[PDB]
Amino acid sequence: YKIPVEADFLFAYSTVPGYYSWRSPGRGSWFVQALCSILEEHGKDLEIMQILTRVNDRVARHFESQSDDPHFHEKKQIPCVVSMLTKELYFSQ
Amino acid sequence: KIPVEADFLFAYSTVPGYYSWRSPGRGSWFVQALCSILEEHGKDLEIMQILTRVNDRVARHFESQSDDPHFHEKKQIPCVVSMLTKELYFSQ
Amino acid sequence: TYQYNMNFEKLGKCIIINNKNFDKVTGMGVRNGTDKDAEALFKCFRSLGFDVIVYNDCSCAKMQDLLKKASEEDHTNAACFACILLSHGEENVIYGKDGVTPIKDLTAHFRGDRCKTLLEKPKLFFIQACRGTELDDGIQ
Amino acid sequence: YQYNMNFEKLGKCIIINNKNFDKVTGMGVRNGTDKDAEALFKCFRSLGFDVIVYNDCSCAKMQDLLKKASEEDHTNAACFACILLSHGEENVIYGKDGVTPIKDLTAHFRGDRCKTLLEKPKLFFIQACRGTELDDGIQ
Amino acid sequence: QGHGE
Amino acid sequence: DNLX
Amino acid sequence: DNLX
Repeated sequence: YKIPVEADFLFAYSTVPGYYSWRSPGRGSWFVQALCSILEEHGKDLEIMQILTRVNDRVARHFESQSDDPHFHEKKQIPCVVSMLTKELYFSQ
Repeated sequence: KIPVEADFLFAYSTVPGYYSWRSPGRGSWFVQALCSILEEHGKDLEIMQILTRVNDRVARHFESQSDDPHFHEKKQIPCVVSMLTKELYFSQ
Repeated sequence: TYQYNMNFEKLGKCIIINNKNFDKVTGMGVRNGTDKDAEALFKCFRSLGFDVIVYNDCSCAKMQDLLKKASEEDHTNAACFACILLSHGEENVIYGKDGVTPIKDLTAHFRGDRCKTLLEKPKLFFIQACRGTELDDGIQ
Repeated sequence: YQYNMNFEKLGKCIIINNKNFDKVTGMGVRNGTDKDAEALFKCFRSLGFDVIVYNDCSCAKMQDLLKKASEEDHTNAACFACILLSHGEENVIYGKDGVTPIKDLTAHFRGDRCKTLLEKPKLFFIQACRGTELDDGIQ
Repeated sequence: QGHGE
Repeated sequence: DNLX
Repeated sequence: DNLX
């Protein structure tokens, strides 16, 4: 008849553990770009995991870093979702 | 190009730093729950739905027992980490 | 059922911490582009129906304090809680202008036993920050 | 918006069931684990996974097992699955002979280290401790 | 697949 | 119960 | 692009 003190948390990280996170001085961080984009189209009709999953794919397939320095050139990124949620989350009705 | 770390999914039995319970007679809570859910929806629910229902089952239908007051009536919540880029269904 | 009960007076609070400038001492640079993220996030979340609040160039203690008080506010009338952290970071840590602080200590303020008014309610944290120095060269 | 599951094989499933550990590790017998294993062997089987179980594996064994699997040809597989049942701590699992970083076990399946699983879900289910903290619940 | 509130 |  |  109790609930875990750690339950119902969800962490949507821009990148996986141990890696850098990319951000465009001009367009903003990739993850945020992605997130907003998706949220604008489906924020009110898709479940949170569906939304974030599509954000992962978007970040992963739509971005590649550009840099004069070849060490930081053509590198990729993949967000990381941590769910402790115990239900489906919808931002509507 | 694909992120070398993309499309991975880690379904842990407990959150980082915490303990993970296991009944010596019925098996661990996480596996008990994961099985009872997969056995009924494994073929009709997306992986995240499955694992979210498992989270709720490990969080509500379980509570530790031990003659030690320090380990009596403890709780547990699994932890899902998705780097997937699509919905996953075990069928079709 | 299987869906978080979303029938409350309000959807909830959305706290945005836009960290763009850092004391020279931290060795961290200006996060150009963060204002755009913060702007797009604020609009987005306001759009969902969240009560958006944006703080800027937050000191470590300010971030800790800001969140603690939020966990003490009355959440009874909200369906959930959301916080977005935009800043520098290393594994398990996020930078304040001040320096470095554990993400766990930031979020712990809202654990079941510490923020009862959000108990059984979803607590989301979107985090734009680094978690180390590895790079993904990708494949194919 | 959906992982393509149209392959002749759903995929391989490695279930590692560590019950007994070396007296040196200090860890005790994980009773009921065999119940979990068998229970999992059926679920994942029913799902369509060609599952195989390994008992009381050494850390090396667990490494070789996952290494080799990754080096297998998953061209006709939809995905891959791996279940680890054992003693564990933050970021690591126990082998009957010690502890090994979970990263090493899983890294083997990165896109640049297993082409045949590129763009295909790689699933890891891990039942084990991650520390020594307890959750006292509320209300 | 079908997912619906 | 036991701990893992 | 920069790093965060």
